[PDB]
Amino acid sequence: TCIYNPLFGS
Amino acid sequence: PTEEVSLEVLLSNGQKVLVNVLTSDQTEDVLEAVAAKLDLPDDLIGYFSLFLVREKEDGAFSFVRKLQEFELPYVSVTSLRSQEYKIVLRKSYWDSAYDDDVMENRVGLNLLYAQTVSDIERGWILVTKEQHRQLKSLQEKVSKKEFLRLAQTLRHYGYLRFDACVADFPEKDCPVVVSAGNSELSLQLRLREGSFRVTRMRCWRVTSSVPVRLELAFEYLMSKDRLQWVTITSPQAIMMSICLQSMVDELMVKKS
Repeated sequence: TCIYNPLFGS
Repeated sequence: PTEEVSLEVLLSNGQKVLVNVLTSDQTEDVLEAVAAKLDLPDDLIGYFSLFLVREKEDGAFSFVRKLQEFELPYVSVTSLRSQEYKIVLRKSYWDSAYDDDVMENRVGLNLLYAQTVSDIERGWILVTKEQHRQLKSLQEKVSKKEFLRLAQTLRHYGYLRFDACVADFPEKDCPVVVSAGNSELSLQLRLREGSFRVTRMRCWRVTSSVPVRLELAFEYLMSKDRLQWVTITSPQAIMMSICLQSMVDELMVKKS
């Protein structure tokens, strides 16, 4: 579904 | 079927650039044709993209999408069956540092100048009375390097503004102005403001109704260990999503 953000959390 | 056509691509100031291409030419091919027509160096092509936009009565542009690699721009626009849609050439990077590369070339510089001027004219860029005086002076004086150097310091230089829409943060059906740039979404509540850092978005999703209405929802880290979905309802939801992706991409290239 929702595409994960590779930069998330940093 | 492969056949040759004339394509109008608009620049930021509304000047029309006409190129000869094939119906079966893809986005990159058309882009290259435009760049060739303008005498833009090959080494700057990667700094610009073609966008599909809708032109409103007042001449302002609502950005619909960035044309992808596999697309056939003639088909893309004609198949929409509306003369309101136009192909636009515009810079496609986010960090204004790249302006340095573009400004080394006269044609590149002209393009950047044109779009900055239009950004100010349409009220995307926020300036003070004094800055407005100076800017208005360089415009007459056309130094442009100095004009751009000034523009780079202006609020929301390098941001994309979207048409007024609504979001469910902080309250349901709140009217908002969204702008994307500098690795964030700026939400102006038209006045209070919010800044949603891209690095704090776990993901995003573009959704559409059924029994039209398009939404972009991102799952935002509102504080430590607390995730909350934020939903913006906008016909430009896809363009916003493309921007989020684009900003992330630029960050990946930079990080590497």
